[PDB]
Amino acid sequence: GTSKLKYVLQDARFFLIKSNNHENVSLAKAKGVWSTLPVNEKKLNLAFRSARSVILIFSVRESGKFQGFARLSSESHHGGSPIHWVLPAGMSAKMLGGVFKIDWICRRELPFTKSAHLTNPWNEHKPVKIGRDGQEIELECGTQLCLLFPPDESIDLYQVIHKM
Ligand SMILES: CNc1nc(Cl)nc2c1ncn2CC1CCCCC1
Repeated sequence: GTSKLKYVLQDARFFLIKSNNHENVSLAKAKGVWSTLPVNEKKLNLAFRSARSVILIFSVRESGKFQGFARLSSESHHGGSPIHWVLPAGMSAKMLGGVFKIDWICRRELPFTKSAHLTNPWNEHKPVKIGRDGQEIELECGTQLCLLFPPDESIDLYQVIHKM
């Protein structure tokens, strides 16, 4: 069902994560971690303290799709087990240094064609697929976007709920 999902998304905040490659999203799915540039790192740390759930919605550049969504379970932390991110051009490991822990809610894809009816008030009401890495998605748009993803029956939201 979708009832526990709706509960997790209640009063949540939503951010679009744009990854330059599939490898880092796969690593994030395997390890439950994400790192972003310092500007977005600061925003996400602020958001984590402000809301019951902060949801990252992932999209790989040029894929035409979202690859799933996850809930922040921590603020960023430095000095843990290093993450072997594939670094884009001009990108260094220092600027990906803070690691957030995340719990995946959905690891399934959603093509942009299915979200064409959703616009984001915080990005000039452009289609929600449009946005730079870190763009915040307004509550109603973000909730409806997450509800469009195919259910991920491999995930049990019970433990996620027991962290809010
Ligand atoms: C593990 N984190 C990331 N991995 C990858 Cl491949 N791309 C990312 C990541 N965070 C943001 N982006 C997109 C930006 C776009 C501007 C230039 C630098 C990259």
